[PDB]
Amino acid sequence: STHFDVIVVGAGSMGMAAGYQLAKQGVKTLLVDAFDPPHTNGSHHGDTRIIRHAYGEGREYVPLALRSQELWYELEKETHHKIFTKTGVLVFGPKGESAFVAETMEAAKEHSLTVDLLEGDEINKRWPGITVPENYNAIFEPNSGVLFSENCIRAYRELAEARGAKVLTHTRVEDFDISPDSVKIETANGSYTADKLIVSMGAWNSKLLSKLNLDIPLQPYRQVVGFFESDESKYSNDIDFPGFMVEVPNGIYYGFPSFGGCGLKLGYHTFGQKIDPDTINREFGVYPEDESNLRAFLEEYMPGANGELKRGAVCMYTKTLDEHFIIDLHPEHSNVVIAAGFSGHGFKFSSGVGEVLSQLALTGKTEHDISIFSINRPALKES
Ligand SMILES: *Cc1cc2c(cc1C)nc1c(=O)[nH]c(=O)nc-1n2C[C@H](O)[C@H](O)[C@H](O)COP(=O)(O)OP(=O)(O)OC[C@H]1O[C@@H](n2cnc3c(N)ncnc32)[C@H](O)[C@@H]1O
Ligand SMILES: [Cl-]
Ligand SMILES: [Cl-]
Repeated sequence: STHFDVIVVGAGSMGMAAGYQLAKQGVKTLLVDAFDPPHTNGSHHGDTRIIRHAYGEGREYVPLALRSQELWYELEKETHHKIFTKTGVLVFGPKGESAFVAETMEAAKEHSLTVDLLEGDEINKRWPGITVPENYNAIFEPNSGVLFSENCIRAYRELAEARGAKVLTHTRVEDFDISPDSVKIETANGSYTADKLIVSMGAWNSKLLSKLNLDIPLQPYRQVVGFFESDESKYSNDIDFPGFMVEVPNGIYYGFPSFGGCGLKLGYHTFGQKIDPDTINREFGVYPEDESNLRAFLEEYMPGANGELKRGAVCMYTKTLDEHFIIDLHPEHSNVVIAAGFSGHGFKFSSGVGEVLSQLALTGKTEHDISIFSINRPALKES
């Protein structure tokens, strides 16, 4: 077993980023993961992830989004792994009927973000492959884009390990023992202690936070994505087809241009199966909704991308009641940091969250404004 300065439980999107930030500073860190990140059992696989700046979930996310983007460019320069591609991100929906589109526009105004505003046929004309009604409007963000999530984690890990961070893989943490001046974790592979603890177990936060005497409503969701054979002359990243997140009458959908002919990737954001991370069925197609919900969108808005299903993936969201993250110190233990409930839209922020967690762990404070992610906020229902 062993003592460390800081122990990160759950070395995924947020945990690995935090580990890199801590290692960068010579802090002796131990990262423990139930698997070997990047892997396919958590919430970070599927190759790609969208990063937006003009934020429809709330203009208050923009600062963290912009910091995260600069950190993603810094990472790109530090590793041989591909990190980011500037595909741009298109957001559209029925004019005057999408709160999501409206807040994106408002967020762009408020932070002076570079965006293109277009409507109806202008959308169809600019991007062959997209067919929306004339009453639809859109906001395009040219400088945001796509992150290669597994590469990001792969890179952060290599860099952190090179700096002395230790990563104990295939080791599930089973319990916590917190004291006024130190922390302790129990695993089948042994116990470990440290001065500070960062808890970032993803979907498992919903099951294991009780071990830290925390009772926070968190619901894991089974969320699938599909890769479809597409008309490359319209949907390839090479011809500038963008990443997208749109709101139509029956929900919100997000997708990616085809990269090297992998096909257009699509996901249905507002619907998923309520599940438990330990019993979830990770095979794509076991629910008729998996493929049908995707094709229903494609046949209507992007017909040339409604070809054979090339690959399907199953992944998880961990939602809070207000769908805002939880990044804060444990209410009763200043030496414990919690990172949870990223509600299906937290990867783009993982670089910035890594920095935030590092600062909270080492100082109990952060230069970032994270009040909207407070663990004590009412809309969370925390006890
Ligand atoms: C699922 C999903 C999510 C998603 C997305 C598409 C899909 C299908 N597209 C996104 C996008 O385009 N843009 C964006 O910003 N986010 C998007 N997301 C959401 C994002 O992927 C998630 O918010 C993010 O991955 C959350 O990160 P977090 O770090 O919370 O989760 P993780 O990466 O799964 O890491 C948790 C790790 O902890 C380990 N673990 C679990 N239990 C234990 C125990 N007991 N002991 C030790 N380790 C444990 C896991 O193994 C995992 O590695
Ligand atoms: Cl995915
Ligand atoms: Cl999530």
